[PDB]
Amino acid sequence: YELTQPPSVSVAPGKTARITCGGNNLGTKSVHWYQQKPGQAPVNVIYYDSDRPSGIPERFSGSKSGNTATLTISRVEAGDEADYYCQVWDSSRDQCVFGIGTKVTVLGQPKANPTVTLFPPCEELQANKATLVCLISDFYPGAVTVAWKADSSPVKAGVETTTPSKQSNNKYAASSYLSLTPEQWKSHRSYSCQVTHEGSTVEKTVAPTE
Amino acid sequence: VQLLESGPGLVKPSETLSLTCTVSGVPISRHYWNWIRQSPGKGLEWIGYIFFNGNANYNPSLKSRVTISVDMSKNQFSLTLRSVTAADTAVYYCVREKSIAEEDNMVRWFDPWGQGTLVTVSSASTKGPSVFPLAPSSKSTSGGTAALGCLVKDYFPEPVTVSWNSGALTSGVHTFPAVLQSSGLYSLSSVVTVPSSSLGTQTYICNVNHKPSNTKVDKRVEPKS
Repeated sequence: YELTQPPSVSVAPGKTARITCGGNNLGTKSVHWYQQKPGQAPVNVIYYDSDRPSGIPERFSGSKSGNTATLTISRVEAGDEADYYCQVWDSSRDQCVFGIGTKVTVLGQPKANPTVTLFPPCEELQANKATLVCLISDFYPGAVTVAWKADSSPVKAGVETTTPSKQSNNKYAASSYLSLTPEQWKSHRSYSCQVTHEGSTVEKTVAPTE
Repeated sequence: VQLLESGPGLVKPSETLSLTCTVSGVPISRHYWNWIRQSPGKGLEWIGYIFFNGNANYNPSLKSRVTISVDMSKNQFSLTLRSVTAADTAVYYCVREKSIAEEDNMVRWFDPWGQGTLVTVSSASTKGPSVFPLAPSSKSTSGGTAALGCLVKDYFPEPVTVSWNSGALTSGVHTFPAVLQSSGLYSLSSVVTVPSSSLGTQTYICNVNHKPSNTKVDKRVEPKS
């Protein structure tokens, strides 16, 4: 037995999200739905086709056709972004079956400009390493570019940048790291992290001084 | 009802993965208990169920390698998965099965779920982290807010968890995805954004746990200011 789910569903804030699950004679099987937010364990949000667990907002409702099940999220909030999984039990084989999951993305949230913080290495130098850390906080949409400079020269070697991660307040964060030797760190008068977001740039500069 | 997974985060290829779930709030004899896993970036995969009278069934793909069992005296149930390979790297969830006795078909679903345990199958050895403060510098405050953080370097396998002030500080906290380095070790950062006025009157401590290596670090982050 197999459960079909769309891979992606995009919905504007305040609108209604519909996640469909299709399977053979689904009409004769009870269907259950789980929400998995980033970095968290799943949570049951609908069981027995349409029953809502205690503590689950009434914005979540479950319905059933003969061949499909639908999880409907009304008045969607940014916090409802998650992967949603349908589940049934195949009584013939005594097997649990999950759908492949649907990623719900809430698009068109309001623009939010990043806050940039640059941390110089201090105690790390004594471990014979030097990592400059450039933290990029509280931005939307979740797309940034980072450029590093030593004095005025661009630096690409030793740079690693994470993919923007969603924060608990539904904005994005990202981090970028520049790896230097301790002697290299002391050999320049300044370093800069330049973050480009939505056509605007923020630049932070730090000088050796521990 | 609370479910608490436990067990090694690292298993060598061809060895046996063993995990245990400790159940509190209900008798282990009252419910069917299931294991689920999720390979990183992938969907949920059912492993099997157990009931204390011995009733069990399993994913047919896993049936020849897997056993689930109950320990009545400790209110625990366990997963045993033999001859593991990298295909078994996954987050493993213990769950309580709920059911409604409707005669025609089976009404069986999962609530609640444990937090999950990441098990990495690898011949590489465990490596504990080194933690460095990301201290607010003399120039790093941004208006009315200040960020500070902890850099957690060079550990294996995942995960590390970071809390702040023993969990009393949660607003503005963000722990980033770990970076897998060319060395094969992971590093990550954790930050918290706080009112700039609090740097002069509030202690900030990042609590770093790396269970695979049994390492705990409580690192004070002292503003330079």
